[PDB]
Amino acid sequence: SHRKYEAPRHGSLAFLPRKRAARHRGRVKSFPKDDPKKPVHLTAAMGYKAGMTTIVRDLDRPGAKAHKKEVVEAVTIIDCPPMVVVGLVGYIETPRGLRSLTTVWAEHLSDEVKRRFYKNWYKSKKKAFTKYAKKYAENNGASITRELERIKKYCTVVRVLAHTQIRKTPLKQKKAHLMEIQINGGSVADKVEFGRSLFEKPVTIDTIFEKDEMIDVIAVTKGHGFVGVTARWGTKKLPRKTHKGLRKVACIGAWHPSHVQWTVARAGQMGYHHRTSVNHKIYRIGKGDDEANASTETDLTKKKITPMGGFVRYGEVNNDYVMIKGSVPGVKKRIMTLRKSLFTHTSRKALEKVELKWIDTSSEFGHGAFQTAAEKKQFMGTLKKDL
Amino acid sequence: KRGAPGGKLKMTLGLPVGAIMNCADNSGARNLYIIAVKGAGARLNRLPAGGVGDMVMATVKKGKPELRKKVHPAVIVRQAKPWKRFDGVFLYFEDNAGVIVNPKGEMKGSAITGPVGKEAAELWPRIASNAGVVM
Amino acid sequence: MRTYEDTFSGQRIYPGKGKLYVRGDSKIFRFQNGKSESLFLQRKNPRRIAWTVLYRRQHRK
RNA sequence: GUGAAGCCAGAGGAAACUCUGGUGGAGGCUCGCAGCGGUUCUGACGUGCAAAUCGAUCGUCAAAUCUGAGCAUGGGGGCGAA
RNA sequence: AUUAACGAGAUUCCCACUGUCCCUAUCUACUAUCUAGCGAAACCACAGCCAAGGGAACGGGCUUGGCAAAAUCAGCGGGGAA
RNA sequence: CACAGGGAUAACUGGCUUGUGGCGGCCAAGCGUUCAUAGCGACGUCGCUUUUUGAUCCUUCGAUGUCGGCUCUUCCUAUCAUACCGAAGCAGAAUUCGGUAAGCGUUGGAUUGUUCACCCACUAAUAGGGAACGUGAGCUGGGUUUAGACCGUCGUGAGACAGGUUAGUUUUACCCUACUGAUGAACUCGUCGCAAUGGUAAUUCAGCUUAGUACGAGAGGAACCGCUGAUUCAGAUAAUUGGUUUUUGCGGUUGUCCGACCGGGCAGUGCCGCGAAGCUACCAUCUGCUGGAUAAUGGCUGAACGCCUCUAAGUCAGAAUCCAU
Ligand SMILES: [K+]
Ligand SMILES: [K+]
Ligand SMILES: [K+]
Ligand SMILES: [K+]
Ligand SMILES: [K+]
Ligand SMILES: [K+]
Ligand SMILES: [K+]
Ligand SMILES: [K+]
Ligand SMILES: [K+]
Ligand SMILES: [K+]
Ligand SMILES: [K+]
Ligand SMILES: [K+]
Ligand SMILES: [K+]
Ligand SMILES: [K+]
Ligand SMILES: [K+]
Ligand SMILES: [K+]
Ligand SMILES: [K+]
Ligand SMILES: [K+]
Ligand SMILES: [K+]
Ligand SMILES: [K+]
Ligand SMILES: [K+]
Ligand SMILES: [K+]
Ligand SMILES: [K+]
Ligand SMILES: [K+]
Ligand SMILES: [K+]
Ligand SMILES: [K+]
Ligand SMILES: [K+]
Ligand SMILES: [K+]
Ligand SMILES: [K+]
Ligand SMILES: [K+]
Ligand SMILES: [K+]
Ligand SMILES: [K+]
Ligand SMILES: [K+]
Ligand SMILES: [K+]
Ligand SMILES: [Mg+2]
Ligand SMILES: [Mg+2]
Ligand SMILES: [Mg+2]
Ligand SMILES: [Mg+2]
Ligand SMILES: [Mg+2]
Ligand SMILES: [Mg+2]
Ligand SMILES: [Mg+2]
Ligand SMILES: [Mg+2]
Ligand SMILES: [Mg+2]
Ligand SMILES: [Mg+2]
Ligand SMILES: [Mg+2]
Ligand SMILES: [Mg+2]
Ligand SMILES: [Mg+2]
Ligand SMILES: [Mg+2]
Ligand SMILES: [Mg+2]
Ligand SMILES: [Mg+2]
Ligand SMILES: [Mg+2]
Ligand SMILES: [Mg+2]
Ligand SMILES: [Mg+2]
Ligand SMILES: [Mg+2]
Ligand SMILES: [Mg+2]
Ligand SMILES: [Mg+2]
Ligand SMILES: [Mg+2]
Ligand SMILES: [Mg+2]
Ligand SMILES: [Mg+2]
Ligand SMILES: [Mg+2]
Ligand SMILES: [Mg+2]
Ligand SMILES: [Mg+2]
Ligand SMILES: [Mg+2]
Ligand SMILES: [Mg+2]
Ligand SMILES: [Mg+2]
Ligand SMILES: [Mg+2]
Ligand SMILES: [Mg+2]
Ligand SMILES: [Mg+2]
Ligand SMILES: [Mg+2]
Ligand SMILES: [Mg+2]
Ligand SMILES: [Mg+2]
Ligand SMILES: [Mg+2]
Repeated sequence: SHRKYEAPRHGSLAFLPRKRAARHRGRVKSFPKDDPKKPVHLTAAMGYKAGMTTIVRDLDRPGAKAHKKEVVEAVTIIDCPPMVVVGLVGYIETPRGLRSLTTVWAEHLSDEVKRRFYKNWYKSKKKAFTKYAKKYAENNGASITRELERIKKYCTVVRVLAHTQIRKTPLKQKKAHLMEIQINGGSVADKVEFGRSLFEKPVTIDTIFEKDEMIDVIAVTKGHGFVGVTARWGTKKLPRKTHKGLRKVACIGAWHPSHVQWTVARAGQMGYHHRTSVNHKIYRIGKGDDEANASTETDLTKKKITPMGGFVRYGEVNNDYVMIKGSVPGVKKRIMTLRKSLFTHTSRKALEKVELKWIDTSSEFGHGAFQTAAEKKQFMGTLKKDL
Repeated sequence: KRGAPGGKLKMTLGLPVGAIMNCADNSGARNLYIIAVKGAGARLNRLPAGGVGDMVMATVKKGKPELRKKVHPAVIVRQAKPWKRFDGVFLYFEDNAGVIVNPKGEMKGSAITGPVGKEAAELWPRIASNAGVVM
Repeated sequence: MRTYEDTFSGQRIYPGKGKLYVRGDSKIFRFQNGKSESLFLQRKNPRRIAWTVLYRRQHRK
């Protein structure tokens, strides 16, 4: 007979296989569609997650209740040292999908990248690209220019190979991360010319993104272990006097379908899934050589973005950084992937220009009360330590 | 039309059905006992609940015998559950209290004892006139 | 954007921190953390708590 | 813990008698430890430590209370506050 | 027919109280879990992926289709008309 | 209370039937101010369904756990609400009849063991059903239905009552499959990619303006675009607020022990105040896209049928539907 009262199902079937992700680094499954009438440009970058903080600004939204008043919002900080371009790839269209036919590298590669191709680097002979490099010194590199001409003639999608400089962060890891970044722009000949001219050169994040732009963040979520149904799916707890456990589901299916079905909630692994969160607005792109990259027009204090005592379980942000409104998936120290938007925005909430007024820099290791070390000393006075 | 304020912003709700709050006007009632909330949706096993500034159906349990055994509309004016606004400040009062109104929104009494929250004053102009210290 | 001062201990308050309390007689109190609020509600005297501003300025320290 | 008869002293009234303060230590009286018992969790365990046990919460506790040894009643018979 | 006192006897309301509930979160010890040593029992025609059909009128095996790739670990309570 | 048996024979599911229950049609006397058919349908008559109850006795008596609630998933359409439409005895507002449509929802409580029912209140709405009358090695045990006990009626009596009442033990998974997750032999070891197939997600309301306007003698009284919020659902996150305390971190304090002070042990964490880190809450914060082909319906050109006709050849628009991103 029918269920006595109505209620929606617990959870969504769209994120259905609740398994661990295949790869630790996030994966870009689609790129924005190309327009040949625009100048050549990149479409993605990568960085590392530092933490969160608080800001204050005044809203601009006619008709709203908080119009022309101050608001408090939470933000996220991403540490983004520049990337180095190493090579490019070409793709062609087939009745079975896209496939790659060539890839051409640069002459010199750093030890950061070469560690990626090894699992015991400390005792190897480190010969990863030794024979490939000699192709540049033979016949004026005719074999290198032959492959470039092939891409100009047959390929219709061009992507670049780039890696992070992980030695500029406080992380203990020495092995860099590598990915492919598509080039959207004018012509296939233009894409190859632009891509090759960037060989073994650094690229800064301010040349890719800008302020007041909506972007997407791709990463793997925080991991929990083996988890029961109550927390994994959100089912009602059973009464207090239930024998043999009360954190379960009471009925896992009717009689005659005669199998446990795929739509019932059961205990298993939770967390560490691949996710793609969209529509995050960029508030600030700060430079690493600026000594006042956390100061505004109405707040003239000379200070940087790092809180007093440093970010917890992370070091200090000594490089360029991007400030994003809200939250993103992933724990601290984890590699983030930033991608341009696939959507069109006309909402008057995504077209707003943001001007900041104050940025919190107090300690997050406790109930911090001062913004700078000088201010704390001025308030307290003189201590026995100062002699 | 059904009486529930238009344009109210999201806030923490501290008073579910079955709670008794104080009466804060001179109508003769002492306490109010909540039986419904004027905007609640539908969900299995979820009690309706309200906060500062929204209409409620209630009965009086102590007061003049002319007001007992009846159902009156009412508006909540202060609550003891902390909550925040868009300026990021968490605030809370010392007790829970409300006043008696009619479906159109006019107050039955004429005076209010104690402070009231800003949400109640902004949404119901009649309560604003009789209020003293606001927030 | 402005700062406030803790009513019980005098510590500085920046936006978003602490809480605001409105008592039954329409008096407003502000606190910076949970240590101040708990001692106030226990009805301690700030002039006998050695780390408060009131205690320090009274003893001339 | 409570405080029955009997006994001492003082006060009131014409008498018959009445009031107050002590002393005394009765009751199949009462709170509660050991023993004796077994209300609930319809708790633990339920191929158990255990063919009836374990834990917390409970009933009675100076008398129709608890208990050892010796002796008597034997199957259509015994014994039974049933 | 009434009835003071008494009751681990059945029932209705009130004050206080609380995670019984809105709505669920967190901590500690012993397990489970992995290892060394030691080491049983219940049960068992043969076995073990489905949809429909007909059939002793609800098939694991038959007929027509869907399909179908070694050896394995932690849980689970739909079926085996267990 | 006992034994030998019986599915040759009742009490539950399943199977054939459909009287009875439920639902849908045909004709046209009549109602409807005139006017059979806007909305209805007397006398008659044809069907459908298996969520009622009967009729039968095919399977099970060397046993298939017998009411109701709680929890959870999916399916049907005979559509309560939501999308887009046709009709009126449709001026506007409110209503009534009909089509495509099951994508998305369909509640908080007082009394009763209840299924069923009846009230109070919110809401866009508080539709009807199946899955062994779904679901006891998932719970519960209030009822019914063993043994103790009381009452009424009945019986000389032992005892009876689909009459009332009170107390009454809910066992086992370590095997196979199914399901949720996790490793892995064979073709050298790695880095970067493609995408067959499988899954799929959003939902409803309010305020301002249009506007006291259209319509209407008056009383009354809309809608499209535009702006800002909120309900139910989903995926994350911990700057801030709150909860948690073996940080046994600092402080206070009782009993006892180390002769006193200092510094400590024990009372399975002696007890109390504050308490970082980690976990965590619509008790906190962030985020949720647009292409194609169509159904109902309204049209274009246009014969059959020298006129007419959305259709027969050809063709336009088009829904919360369908297939993709
Ligand atoms: K059911
Ligand atoms: K901070
Ligand atoms: K409701
Ligand atoms: K005595
Ligand atoms: K005792
Ligand atoms: K005998
Ligand atoms: K008794
Ligand atoms: K086990
Ligand atoms: K072992
Ligand atoms: K069959
Ligand atoms: K055969
Ligand atoms: K038999
Ligand atoms: K037979
Ligand atoms: K019939
Ligand atoms: K039937
Ligand atoms: K039947
Ligand atoms: K039968
Ligand atoms: K039988
Ligand atoms: K119920
Ligand atoms: K059955
Ligand atoms: K049942
Ligand atoms: K009974
Ligand atoms: K009993
Ligand atoms: K099993
Ligand atoms: K599909
Ligand atoms: K999709
Ligand atoms: K959550
Ligand atoms: K934290
Ligand atoms: K904490
Ligand atoms: K503690
Ligand atoms: K201790
Ligand atoms: K939340
Ligand atoms: K048509
Ligand atoms: K079309
Ligand atoms: Mg239903
Ligand atoms: Mg039990
Ligand atoms: Mg912190
Ligand atoms: Mg319920
Ligand atoms: Mg006694
Ligand atoms: Mg006693
Ligand atoms: Mg038990
Ligand atoms: Mg067991
Ligand atoms: Mg089958
Ligand atoms: Mg059949
Ligand atoms: Mg079989
Ligand atoms: Mg076959
Ligand atoms: Mg089990
Ligand atoms: Mg089973
Ligand atoms: Mg037999
Ligand atoms: Mg038979
Ligand atoms: Mg009939
Ligand atoms: Mg007529
Ligand atoms: Mg008829
Ligand atoms: Mg059998
Ligand atoms: Mg069975
Ligand atoms: Mg059996
Ligand atoms: Mg239909
Ligand atoms: Mg309809
Ligand atoms: Mg209830
Ligand atoms: Mg049936
Ligand atoms: Mg059943
Ligand atoms: Mg079962
Ligand atoms: Mg019973
Ligand atoms: Mg009996
Ligand atoms: Mg008897
Ligand atoms: Mg008689
Ligand atoms: Mg059982
Ligand atoms: Mg697909
Ligand atoms: Mg006019
Ligand atoms: Mg805290
Ligand atoms: Mg001591
Ligand atoms: Mg024509």
